[PDB]
Amino acid sequence: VESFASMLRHSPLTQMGPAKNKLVIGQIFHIVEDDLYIDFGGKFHCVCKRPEVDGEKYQKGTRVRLRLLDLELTSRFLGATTDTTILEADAVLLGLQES
Amino acid sequence: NDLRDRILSEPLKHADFFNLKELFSVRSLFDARVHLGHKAGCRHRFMEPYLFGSRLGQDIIDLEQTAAHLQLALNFTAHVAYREGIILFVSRHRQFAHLIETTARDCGEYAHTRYFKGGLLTNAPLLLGPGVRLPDLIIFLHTLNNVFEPHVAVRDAAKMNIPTVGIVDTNCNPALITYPVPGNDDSPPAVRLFCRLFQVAISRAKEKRRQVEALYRLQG
Amino acid sequence: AGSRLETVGSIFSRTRDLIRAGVLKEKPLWLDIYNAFPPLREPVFRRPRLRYGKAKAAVQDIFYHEDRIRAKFYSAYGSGPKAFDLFNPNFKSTCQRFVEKYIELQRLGETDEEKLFVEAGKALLAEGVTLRRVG
Amino acid sequence: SNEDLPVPMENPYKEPLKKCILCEKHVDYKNVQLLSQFISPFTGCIYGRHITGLCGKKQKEITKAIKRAQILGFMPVTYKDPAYLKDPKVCNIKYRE
Amino acid sequence: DDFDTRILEVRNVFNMTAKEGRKRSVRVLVAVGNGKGAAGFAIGKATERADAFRKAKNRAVHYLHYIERYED
RNA sequence: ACAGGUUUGG
Ligand SMILES: [Mg+2]
Ligand SMILES: [Mg+2]
Ligand SMILES: [Zn+2]
Repeated sequence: VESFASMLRHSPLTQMGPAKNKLVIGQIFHIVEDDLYIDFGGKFHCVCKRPEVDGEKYQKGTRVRLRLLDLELTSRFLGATTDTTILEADAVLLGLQES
Repeated sequence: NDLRDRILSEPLKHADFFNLKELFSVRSLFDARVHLGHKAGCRHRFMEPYLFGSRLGQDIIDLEQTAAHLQLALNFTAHVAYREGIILFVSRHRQFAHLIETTARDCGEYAHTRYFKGGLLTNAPLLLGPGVRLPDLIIFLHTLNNVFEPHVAVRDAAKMNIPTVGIVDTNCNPALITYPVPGNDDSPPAVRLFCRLFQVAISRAKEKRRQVEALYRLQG
Repeated sequence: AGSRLETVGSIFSRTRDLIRAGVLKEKPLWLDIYNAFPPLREPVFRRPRLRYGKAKAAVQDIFYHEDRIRAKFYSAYGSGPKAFDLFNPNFKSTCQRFVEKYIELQRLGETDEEKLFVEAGKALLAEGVTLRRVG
Repeated sequence: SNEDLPVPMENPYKEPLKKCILCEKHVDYKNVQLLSQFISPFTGCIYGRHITGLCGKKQKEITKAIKRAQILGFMPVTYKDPAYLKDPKVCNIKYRE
Repeated sequence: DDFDTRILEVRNVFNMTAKEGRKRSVRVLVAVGNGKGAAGFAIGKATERADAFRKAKNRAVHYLHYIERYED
C-alpha cells in the first residue's frame, strides 16, 4: 500500500518548487464577458483578461498556457490576526496550447 | 415492537456495516487536491495537529489522518441515514451552491446554501412553524462563510445538541465540529469528491434500510 | 428541554449526563451511533488564545534532498520548456528528469558537484530536450 | 521506516537579499558628482529612503558626506551644481508631469 | 414537575430614553433544579414583575448543568 | 463571618 508520504514526494507541485515564473497549462471552466477563470490546477483559479488576438478562440473548456506568478495572494495588515486571502491566484496569459 | 428494535441494533454490532472503505482511498483523496491548504499565515492554531507540513508557505494536510477521519465521518453519516435521520447540508459558499443543492436533491436530504437566518435552529418554533423536527445531522461543506468567519449553524448545532460532520480547511475552527475532516473546500474536484462520497453513503444506507424492511416483512 | 451551553464541553458530555439525571426521558437516535463509533477527539469547546512570546508553531517545513538539486536547475536554466501539467498524476517535468539523472549519476561514485551537474545536462541531449541557460 | 519523509534542512530556493545601489561600495565626501545625484535640482533637498532606496548603512553615510561637503566648500546648498546636471537619474521622483 | 425554582436576585433597572425619560424595567435571576444533580440559572428582564418571572422560568430550563455529586 | 444595608439614570 502506497501511503501519503510516498505519493506526496512524486507530486508535480513538489517538482515545480517555488511558484515564481513557472510555465503551466490550465483549462478554462467559466466564461465572463471579458474575464477568464483559468484553473491551472494547483489550488485556485486565476482571473485573466481576454486579449485582442484570437479573443474569440477562447471558449469554455479550452486549454491555455500561463506563467504562474503567485499561488494564493495572501498578505497581512494592521490589527489582523490572520491574512487577507484573495481566494484566487496570479497568472498571465501567453498562449493557448501551442501544439 | 420486539422485532423493530433488532433493525436498529443490527448495524451497531458491525464496524463497516455498509462497506464504505471501497468508496475512496488515499490516492483517490490525493487526486482531488484535498491534501492542499492555505498559506502559513492563514493557519488556524487548531490545525497544527491536523497538518503534515508546509511547502514554501503553503501547508500540506496529512492524508492518513484525513482518510481515518473521513472513514469515521462516512460511517456516522451512513448510520444516521439508515436510522431515518434528517440530514441537512449547510454550506454558505457562492461557488458550488448549485452542486450542493443538486446533491441534496439526488440524496433526498435537505440543503442550505443561502443567507443563514438568525433564529433558524434556535427560534425554530417561530421561524419554521408551530412544532417542527430539527435536523438530526448537520454536514458542513464550507465551514467559513463569505465573511471568513465561522458559520452560525456550526455553533447552533452544539447549542441544540445536534451532531456535525464538517470539512475544515487550514483556516477553520474544528473545536466544535463532532466529526471534522481536515481537507480542502476550495477545489472543484475536492468538493465534487466529497459530494459524491456523501451521495453514495446516503444511497447505500437508504437502499440497505429498504432491504432490511423487506426482510422484516418476510420475517413473519 | 435541553442544554444550550457551549463552553462547558461536548454535545455528548451534555446529553449523556442529562439522560443519566433523567430529565431528557427520550434518547436521541444519534446517541447510540456516537456510543458505537466515537470520534478521535471529543468535541469540547476550546478558545483559540493567541500565541505570544518565543513560542512557535509545531508544524515542520517540507523539504527534500531533491529540492537542493532542483534549486541548481532553477538557478542555472530557470523554467523548463515543457510546461507543467497539473492534471497528469504521473507527469514528469524537465527538472524532474534532471534530478533523476543527477541521483542516478550519484550512484556511480561521483562526488564533484560540477561533475554531477554538467554531466546530467550533457546526457539530457541524448534524450533530446532543449535547455535554455539563463545568463 | 519511510525514506520519503521531509528532512529538516534549510530552504534551497532562498533568493539572495536585495542590495542598495551603494552596497559594497565606498562613499566619499569629495565626489560632488556622486552626492548631487541624491539632492533636488531646484531646491537642494536631500531625498529620503522612500525616493532613493538605500539600505540601512549607506543612507546615513550619504547624508553625512553631503552635510560635510556643504560646509567644507565642495557642493552648494541652495541648489545643485549645474555641471553635474547631466548625470544619470538615480532617484525615483518625477517633477514634470 | 420534578423541577423546583428559586429567585436569587430582584432589581429595578432604569434606562434613560428620549421621551419617557426613566424606563423602569425589572431584571431578576432565577435558578432551577430538581435535586438529582441537574440544575441551571437564567436572567429574566421585562417591564412587569409577573412577566419577568415567567420569562426567567421559561428560559432557565434551556440552560441546565449536571453537578457531579460524590455519594449524592 | 454564610453574611446584609448604604454611592449612581443604571
Ligand atoms: Mg478554504
Ligand atoms: Mg459615584
Ligand atoms: Zn547597501
